[PDB]
Amino acid sequence: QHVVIGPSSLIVHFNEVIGRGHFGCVYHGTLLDGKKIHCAVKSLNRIIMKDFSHPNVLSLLGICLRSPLVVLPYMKHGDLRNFIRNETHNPTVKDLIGFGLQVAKGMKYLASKKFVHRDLAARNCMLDEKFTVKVADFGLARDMYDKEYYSVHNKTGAKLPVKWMALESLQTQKFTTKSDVWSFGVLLWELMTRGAPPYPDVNTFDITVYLLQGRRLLQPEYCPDPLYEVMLKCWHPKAEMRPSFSELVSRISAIFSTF
Ligand SMILES: O=C1NCc2c(-c3cc(F)cc4[nH]ncc34)c[nH]c21
Repeated sequence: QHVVIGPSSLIVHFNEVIGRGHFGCVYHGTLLDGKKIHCAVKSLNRIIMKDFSHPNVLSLLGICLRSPLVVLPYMKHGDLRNFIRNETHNPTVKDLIGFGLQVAKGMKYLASKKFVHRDLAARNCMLDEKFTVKVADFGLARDMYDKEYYSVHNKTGAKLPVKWMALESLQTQKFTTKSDVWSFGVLLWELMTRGAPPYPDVNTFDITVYLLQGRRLLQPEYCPDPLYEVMLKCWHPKAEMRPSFSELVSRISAIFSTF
């Protein structure tokens, strides 16, 4: 109720598409809070986060009752994967570790709230005008945009990002903060390669036996040795043996501080 935005306080620029998802489009929007704000509007045309508040977590501006609409802050620099892949951008190894640290802090907050993300990947993190990373694609903002990285379970209907998933998640379809810890390691490997696709020579069926063989993503050329050790710990076959997000924040901030 205290999340509701009056239709007169919002303009959805339906001709200005930010992105096309499975459950609906994200459009540019104008919102009157009495300041006029540029925002992003998620339509749920096919078919809790209000209490979440952390600088590295995507916040909910509100919902427009009126097709239901989800009003979110606007992210000037879009998703993290396309930002780092853009050949005209010049991030340094420090900028990239800085991004990883920011994601670890947002995930540390979410894990404390006992919230399991289930789809942590560089494509699911956003960058605002201050280059503040916001973990996104969760709660009311959850959706599938890049369908080539997902298998839809023919029984549950669950979207499964096979190449970001923990070995136990691939075997059971069960997701925990520790399987989110595994995806964080793949996300750090995405940062260090500037958005290369993970396991390009391994097809989605051969991935389980690949991981069972103790095989893992290889060290990217400009990845510092301690940061690769941090990735390797995220990918231990035993969920309990993996670091917590609190331990990842401490380890990564110490690596970031050596620069
Ligand atoms: O291709 C894309 N699909 C969705 C999307 C977003 C996005 C999602 C979101 F939940 C909030 C947002 N605020 N500003 C942008 C934005 C940016 N780019 C793309």
